[PDB]
Amino acid sequence: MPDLGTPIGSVTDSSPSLIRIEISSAEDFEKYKSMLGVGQYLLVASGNNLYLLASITGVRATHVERNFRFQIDTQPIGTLSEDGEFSRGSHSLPVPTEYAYVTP
Amino acid sequence: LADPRLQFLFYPKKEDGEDLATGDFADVVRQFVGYMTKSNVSIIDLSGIPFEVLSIVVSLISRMIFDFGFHYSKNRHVGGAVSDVPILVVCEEAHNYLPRSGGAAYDASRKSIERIAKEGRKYGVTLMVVSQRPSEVSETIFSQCSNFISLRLTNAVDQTYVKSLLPDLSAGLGDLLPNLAQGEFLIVGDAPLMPTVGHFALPVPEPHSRSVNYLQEWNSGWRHVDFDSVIDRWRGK
Amino acid sequence: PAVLEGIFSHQIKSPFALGTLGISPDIKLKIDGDRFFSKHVAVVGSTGSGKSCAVAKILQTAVGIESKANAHKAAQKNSHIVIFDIHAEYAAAFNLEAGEAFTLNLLGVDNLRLPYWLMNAQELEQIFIESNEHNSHNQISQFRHAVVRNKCKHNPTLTNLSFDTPVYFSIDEVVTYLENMNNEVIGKLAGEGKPKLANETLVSDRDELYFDAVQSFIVASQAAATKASNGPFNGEFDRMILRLHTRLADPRLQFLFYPKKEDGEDLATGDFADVVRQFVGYMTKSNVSIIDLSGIPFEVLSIVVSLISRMIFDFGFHYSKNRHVGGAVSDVPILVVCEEAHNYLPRSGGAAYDASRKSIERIAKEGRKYGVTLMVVSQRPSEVSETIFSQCSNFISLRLTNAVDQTYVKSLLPDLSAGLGDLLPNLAQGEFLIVGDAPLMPTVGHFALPVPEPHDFDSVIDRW
Amino acid sequence: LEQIFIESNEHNSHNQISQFRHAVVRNKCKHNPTLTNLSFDTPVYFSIDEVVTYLENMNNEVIGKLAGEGKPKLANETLVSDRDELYFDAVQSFIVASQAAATKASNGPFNGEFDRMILRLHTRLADPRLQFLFYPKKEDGEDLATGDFADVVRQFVGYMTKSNVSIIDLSGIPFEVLSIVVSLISRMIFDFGFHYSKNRHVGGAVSDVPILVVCEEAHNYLPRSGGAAYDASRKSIERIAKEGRKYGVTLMVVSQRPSEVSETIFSQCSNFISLRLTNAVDQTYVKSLLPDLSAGLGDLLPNLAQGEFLIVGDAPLMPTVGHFALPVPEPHSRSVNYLQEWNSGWRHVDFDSVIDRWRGK
Repeated sequence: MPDLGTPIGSVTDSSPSLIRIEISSAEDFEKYKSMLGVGQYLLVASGNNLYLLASITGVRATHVERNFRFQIDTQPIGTLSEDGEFSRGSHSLPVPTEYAYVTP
Repeated sequence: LADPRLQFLFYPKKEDGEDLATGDFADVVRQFVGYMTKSNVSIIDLSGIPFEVLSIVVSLISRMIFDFGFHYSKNRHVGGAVSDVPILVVCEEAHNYLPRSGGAAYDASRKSIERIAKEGRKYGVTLMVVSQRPSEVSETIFSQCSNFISLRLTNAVDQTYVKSLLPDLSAGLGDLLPNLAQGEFLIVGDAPLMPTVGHFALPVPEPHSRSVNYLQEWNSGWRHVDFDSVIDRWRGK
Repeated sequence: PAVLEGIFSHQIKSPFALGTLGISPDIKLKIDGDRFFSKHVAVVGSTGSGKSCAVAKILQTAVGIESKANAHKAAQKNSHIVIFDIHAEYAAAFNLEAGEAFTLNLLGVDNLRLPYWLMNAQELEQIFIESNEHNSHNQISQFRHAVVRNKCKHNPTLTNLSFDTPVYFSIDEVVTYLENMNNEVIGKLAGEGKPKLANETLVSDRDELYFDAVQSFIVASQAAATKASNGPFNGEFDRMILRLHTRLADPRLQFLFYPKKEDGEDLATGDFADVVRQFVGYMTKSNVSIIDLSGIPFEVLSIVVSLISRMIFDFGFHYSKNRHVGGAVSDVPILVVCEEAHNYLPRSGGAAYDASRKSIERIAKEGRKYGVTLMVVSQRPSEVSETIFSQCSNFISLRLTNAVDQTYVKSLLPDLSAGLGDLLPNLAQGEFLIVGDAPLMPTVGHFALPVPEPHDFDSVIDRW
Repeated sequence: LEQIFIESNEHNSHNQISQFRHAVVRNKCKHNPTLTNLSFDTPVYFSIDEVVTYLENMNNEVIGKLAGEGKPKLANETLVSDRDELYFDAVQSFIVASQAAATKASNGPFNGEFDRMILRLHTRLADPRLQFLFYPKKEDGEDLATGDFADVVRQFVGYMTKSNVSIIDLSGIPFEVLSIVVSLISRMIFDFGFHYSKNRHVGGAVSDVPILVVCEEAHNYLPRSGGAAYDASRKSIERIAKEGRKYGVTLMVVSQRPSEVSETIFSQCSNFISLRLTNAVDQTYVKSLLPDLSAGLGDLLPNLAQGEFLIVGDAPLMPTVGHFALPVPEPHSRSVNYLQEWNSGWRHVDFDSVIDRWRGK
């Protein structure tokens, strides 16, 4: 319902048991590092007027040059609409190029 | 039969001056349970009990409580209802008296506790288990617990055991345990809507046991020992 | 959508609508009906979820009711159901308005007509006597003689009777005899080897009076002028009569001790069929029959259910033989639908909880052949016996959050896959897990809602 | 024998089962004089009615505690040296024991101190479903006696110079005794192979009369995880798996849930016929049981049409896939369909008649 701000990253790989998010800017990461720890929750977008609630289960950071990659792995728990109804169960699947936000 | 430490079992005598007749029975249970109304928190001190009969004492107390609940909740179960007076049994340092591998000497402690595990909800007696070495504690008792609270754990074995037990806990969320700060915890099971990491504040009053400090006291001089009086009380009889 | 329902059920002859396989209502799961109802089915969920709506929806479809209307208003089809209810939640589901003309046989504490003399020896012994007293060695013997002879006095016709055989007798005559034998006194003087009375008369045997009436006699004395002996147990089992007379005074169980008809008299040996008429539904021609037992105390539930089950099973057995001589299979199919089974089917082989178990166990083994089938539902699957669950062909389990329960629900049935096992805790409302033979190919489904919807410390020790 | 007549739930077994072991023997002998004496397992005649009578009579005896007069106390004081003379005709209540000099007597721990089983025995006898064990009768009307033994076997065997098929219809039998039944039948059929294959094997030649046993829905009575009560059948059948080939009695198993069957029985099977299997654990169990088939040929099972099978074993040159034809006549079961009957209307139930039949007598 409330404004969720500016997104951290986009989806790269999707599946009913795993979701991978990528960040390519260290300035943002350090900005929100506190809320990106294992055990915390993220909101992802599947469609218009719908969001999914996923739990982090891994973080990796790498610097390869030939620059920064940050990978975050998640596991979905349920769904939340714009009105604010939290329904457990995750049948839907998010398509790549969709955004991720930190849960206020 | 002579041993003075062990005379709460053998030579109990009434407070007035009389001995304990079969009718006095009620009184003993009164001290554990208390008044039905007006919540009570009884505390057994097992520090000064001899290490020979501890498991007997626990079994005895446990059976007494369980039976009281049986008899109280027998009829009030009019339709699928629980009792107004529910008990809670808190077992600290469980591995001392509920070992995974032990000889008959500690069997008496399993049989009772396991009863409460298999069949307690019907009568209102519930448990709480606390251990700093979850590996050594009996296996059957853990798997009968619905919710779990876990704080920092550093030894590999207990990490793996606890990681097996909790089903919703995956391989990923278990890597979190060795990284928890002071007063931070991970909660799982039915009570919470979603698994979560949280944090406690300090309690008031704090529990600080009357431990004996050696090298805080080893730097003072000879405290003259009135050996005479020591032995005088040690004559006894 | 069109093709899948056909691929589902055209191979079959008698299909059953059972919901919506996906989100779209057009996708109607059409399970094979017979295999579903011809064998035992289990629906065992968790608290905080709509298992009751699903059960009611299945049953409503089974009987024809839908949308607050009875499709079979003019005629009555041949469906026979018997539901055990403990939370008192199922009466309304079927209680629709009169215009549709549906006769529902509600039943409960107030109007039951279930006597004591139907019961077998095993239950009866627990009903009156309690083993905890530990004075049984002789009192039970005298008890047994009393209950064996009481039947004799009331009736002359039958022959070669026994303790278990169900015939008409009184508990009051028994307590009279027990009192007067406790107070029995024999005259010790010469030629007085029989009960010596207050009027100094002797009787040939106790039967003439003691069952019939209470009596007072002379007191014992050492002196020959006053010598007499008491009953062997005089002042031994007075406690027996005490606990018993206190047991009876209970109001909750007044039906059991004395069931009076509508006219007012108590039932008799010949007045038998009526009782069977009640639980089945042929007395008022009502298909469904509910039994709300909430009023009953937690101790006697097993006795009640066992007696009912024995009746329901024997009925179909004897009908099946009466027709086998005719050369056909039974036409009256009955289905028992338990609710809150754990209360009377515990895992821990408690003594009382044994009486019912074997009975219900019987229906699981030998039922299909005779006409009677079983459907189980309990909120806590952990505290229920495994033998029953093991037999049921088809499983439908709802949201199951707890761990101790879901490990059980998994361990009972290995047909459950590894990938789909993780789905049982995470479910949306209405979603169920179906597995077994009835589905032409397995599925996962959810339902819509049903309309109508289903609604002194010192004292304790004395017992110990 | 122990299972049928004694239920180990009670904790009085320590003395009770021993008392039963003792009780049986004396009568077991006392009936058969020609065959002099026997033992506990010996299958020769006895009577359970009068064992019940003795164990009930031991509840009312009053033997004299006099000094120099050790004789029992009867109404006319008839002296009996042994029990046989007077327990049979009618249970003999004797004069109540007392401390009086004239009628002093002894009373022990057998004066009815295990009655609770006395209660259940009469009931087991009263059960009219199980008449066929406890009161078998001939066609003439008289009861069975040792000489009749032949019949109890012939029904299964039939005749040497012709072929027969016997079909036990275990559906009607109650559920608590089915395992005992199967155990006994198997023992008999095996012992009629031992005896008859005494000589004709002169140089290892199979007999003229071979017997094939068929075990349908095995997991009912040969469970992998089952309590002692269901263990009898586990033994008797296993014996055939071990040492039946020598004597001429074979075995066939038919299961629809192989995982829950005993491991040894399948282990001692030489040919395997597999139809479609659609569950995983059974798939793995089979994939292990027989190692001739590479892991790759195992993925063939979940996709086999109706009447297509895989045969693997010593009989054929090479593992193969085949197709059955339909059987004429077909096997059918007279099962009852429920929703096909509900569609029909109400049916008047002549309750009076069903109840009259229920009455008995």
